[PDB]
Amino acid sequence: PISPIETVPVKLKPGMDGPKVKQWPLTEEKIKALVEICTEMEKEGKISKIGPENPYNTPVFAIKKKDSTKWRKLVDFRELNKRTQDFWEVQLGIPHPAGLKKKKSVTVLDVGDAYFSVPLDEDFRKYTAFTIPSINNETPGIRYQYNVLPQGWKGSPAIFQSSMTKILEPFKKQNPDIVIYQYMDDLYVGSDLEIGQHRTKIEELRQHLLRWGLTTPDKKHQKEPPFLWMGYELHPDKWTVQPIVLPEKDSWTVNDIQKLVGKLNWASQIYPGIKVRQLSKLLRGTKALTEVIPLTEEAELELAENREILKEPVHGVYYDPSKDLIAEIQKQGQGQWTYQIYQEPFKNLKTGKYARMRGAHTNDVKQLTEAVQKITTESIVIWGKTPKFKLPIQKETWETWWTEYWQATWIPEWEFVNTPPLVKLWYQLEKEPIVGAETFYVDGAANRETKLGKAGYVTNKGRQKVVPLTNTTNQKTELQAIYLALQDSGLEVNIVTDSQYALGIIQAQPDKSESELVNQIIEQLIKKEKVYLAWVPAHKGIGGNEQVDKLVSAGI
Amino acid sequence: PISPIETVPVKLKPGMDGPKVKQWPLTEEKIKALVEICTEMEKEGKISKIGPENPYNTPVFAIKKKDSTKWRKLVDFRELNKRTQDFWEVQLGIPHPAGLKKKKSVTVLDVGDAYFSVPLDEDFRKYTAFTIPSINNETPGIRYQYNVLPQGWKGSPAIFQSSMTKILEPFKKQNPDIVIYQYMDDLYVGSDLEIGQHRTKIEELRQHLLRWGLTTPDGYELHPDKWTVQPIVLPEKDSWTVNDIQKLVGKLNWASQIYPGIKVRQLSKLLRGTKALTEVIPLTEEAELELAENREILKEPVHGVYYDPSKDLIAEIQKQGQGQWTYQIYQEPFKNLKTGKYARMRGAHTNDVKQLTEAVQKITTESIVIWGKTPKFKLPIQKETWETWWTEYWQATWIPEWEFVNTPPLVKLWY
Repeated sequence: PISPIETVPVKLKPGMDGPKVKQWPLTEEKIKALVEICTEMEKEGKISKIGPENPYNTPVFAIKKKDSTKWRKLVDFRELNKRTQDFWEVQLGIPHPAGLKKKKSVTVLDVGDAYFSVPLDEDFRKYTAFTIPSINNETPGIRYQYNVLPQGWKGSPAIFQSSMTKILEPFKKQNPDIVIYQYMDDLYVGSDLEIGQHRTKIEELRQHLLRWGLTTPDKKHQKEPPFLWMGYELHPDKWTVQPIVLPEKDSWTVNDIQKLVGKLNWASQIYPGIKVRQLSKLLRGTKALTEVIPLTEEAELELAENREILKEPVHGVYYDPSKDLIAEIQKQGQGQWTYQIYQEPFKNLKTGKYARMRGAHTNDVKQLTEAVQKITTESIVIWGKTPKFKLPIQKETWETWWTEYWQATWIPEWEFVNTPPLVKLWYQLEKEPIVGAETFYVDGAANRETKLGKAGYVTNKGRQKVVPLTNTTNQKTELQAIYLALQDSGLEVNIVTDSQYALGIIQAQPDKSESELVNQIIEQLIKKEKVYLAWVPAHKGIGGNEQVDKLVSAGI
Repeated sequence: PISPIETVPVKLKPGMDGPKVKQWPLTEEKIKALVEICTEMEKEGKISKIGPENPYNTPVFAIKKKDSTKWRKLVDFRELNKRTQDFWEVQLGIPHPAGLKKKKSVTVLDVGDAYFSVPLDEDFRKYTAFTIPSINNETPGIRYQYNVLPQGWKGSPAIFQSSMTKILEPFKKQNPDIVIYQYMDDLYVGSDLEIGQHRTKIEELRQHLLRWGLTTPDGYELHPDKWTVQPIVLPEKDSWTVNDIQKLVGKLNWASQIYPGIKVRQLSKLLRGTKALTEVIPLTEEAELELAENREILKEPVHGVYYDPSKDLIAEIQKQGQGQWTYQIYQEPFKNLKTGKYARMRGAHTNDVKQLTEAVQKITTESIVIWGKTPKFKLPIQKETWETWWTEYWQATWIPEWEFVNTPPLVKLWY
């Protein structure tokens, strides 16, 4: 029932007042049920009837589909949640099972009517007020308010988690090696104790919880191996995610998109790449919970893809801190990386795939590094230690990359893993110019207003060339120009640009890029033998640069 | 311990709110440490546990001053600082002791423990809340908020100045040629003495503060007499290959932004044509005219450059080879206050983030010493890379502000 714990003091956002939202009439059979649900609720003190002086209000609704045979009352606190203070959601994310260690005896308790047992600041109560409409309209509105923590209210999770840690704190000190994990109404209890001596410790906890108003039902995962904890199944020696099933439907309401974003948010923690971006904006774009919203092509494509993601079955093994953590990385789809963190060979705790934008242009070893840096961090959150790394890049290749890259970089302890899709550097741009190699004094230009512009060289052999270009930028014609000097040239060449932009992109040894042209230049660069790119200031009387500009500039 | 004190009222700058910075994952060694440090810091009544109804947060991590010793808690108060009222006149310190840099020796002492005796405005306390993460998010973060002046804060030295000046008054009377400057949790002590007969006067201060109540840890040495500038230097292969003269007119065209007393003319003329880079062109005595002129003006202090207490100091670092880094401190672009070349990296220290992190620390002690302000850094690293490692090599009690960048050919223009 209502715990007798000290309530947490909640303030409204400064300046804002409480919600004063209108209750729209439902059906006389929904209403009767909302009155019925509300009497049972007041019978326990979860809510309390109010009078004509309270000025706030929150929309009441009744959802259709029964869950565990339950037809209930759904309140729309969307407005109170805009007005309630910010809370500080504590953790770095949700726990991950690969972080767990094998604990002889395990029990997973569920806190029945969790939110509704913890009480609410007497002062915040006036704000959670609502009203069950009247059937016979000659009868006014049946106004209530909460005393206990409401379901979709902003603070409830934050606070129940606060109330729970304090109710569990005394119990965790007396029994220090028994790990109690708490997240939502899923209480996980485990130890290296024997079943009888163990179940005593539990009864003691379920008893303790009882002294504090917390009901822990008979639906306790009595040590029967497949434990369902947080949408994962904890097998005696391995775990597996429970399948995340999304709603397939054509008629979506503000509420069902709302529920979904929530589920998607839940799932994004267990599976990566789960975007909520497009479905979310649909909630921004419409009010009333019952009204229907049509997915945009983007939202429906997002569902298709998230749903595609949630198709891959995830699994693994538990942690044994007495052993190292090894992490292995492989290259895949031109910027698709897969990794496995294991301890015993072939025995994976976690497995995942990294793939991220390393710029507009991108280099390969540069992506490897981004991969190592994201696994390190993920290992620290889950296990508190960095893994020893297993990487598909020769020792000396990395050397040559950090020796020549102008930015600082670092990859912690690793071993070379001789395996296909070896990450390497396709081309080494020369340091000093090559003797005798044709020298192309390159240049390009274009008009902001016409988009038309010229591009081309003038070599030391008198050769010249200027191509006319349409739909370009004063900056793309400078790369196009370096393209020409590479196409129309020997395996060895010595380009000269006045472009600071082109110099940076080409100097960083890109392996891929988003600028088709830039890709065209990478392919050329690899096919060559001795490239030497050099820079020189523009709009000046340098070398050929002085004469290539005139061909390329507009009114001289 | 805390003295019966009425608290100095402190408020956030107008308009701004308290910090809601997130906590970055910490290793198991650092968590175990911060949990210890705070259970005791709590028994001592210095920090108190808080609920989720305090929205604020600042990052906590742990460092280790030097080798093999005690973990020190370091709270990243950079954000709270930006949001705290810049105090009346009782500054963090006093009008900058211009003589601190001219000392043969400077020892840095952590006075941070002094702050734990003065209580902090009950209203402001909410804004100093921090959270200790838990491995695998098992234990929903341990949250605490300070009840006394926090060590990272900018307000502590501002509040605790009357005190510090009172504690130091005797020592400054006794030793009046021994310059002392306090930057936040550190006391920069400088004297023109012999290091061994310097390391005594320091311990007298160690023991004196100890008597007056300040438990300083049982000293970092700096000798700001040996500080030098790294100038812009021209090459040996002057006027040889065409390419060489292009690298030259490249470098000399940029400097004009700094000292416009340079000229390009007698070099670009040599550059006229569409010649091969590999060609050893003629070192004409008209060019040689430009060049020695050029060499000269580089070996010269810039004009218009003077420190202005009102603008931020900005530092730019460049990666330059085998454990070589160069840097620049300025306030208004091209008007450099200092330029130098940190270089002390090889083998065991041949880790780039370790190197960058120790350069960032020297450039920062040198600015505190020299100008009494920390610079805003433009770091030659990718956000994510620096962020997964800086706390493994940080040993300073302050953390400067930083921005991330991409170096073009400035590298070739500073070495």
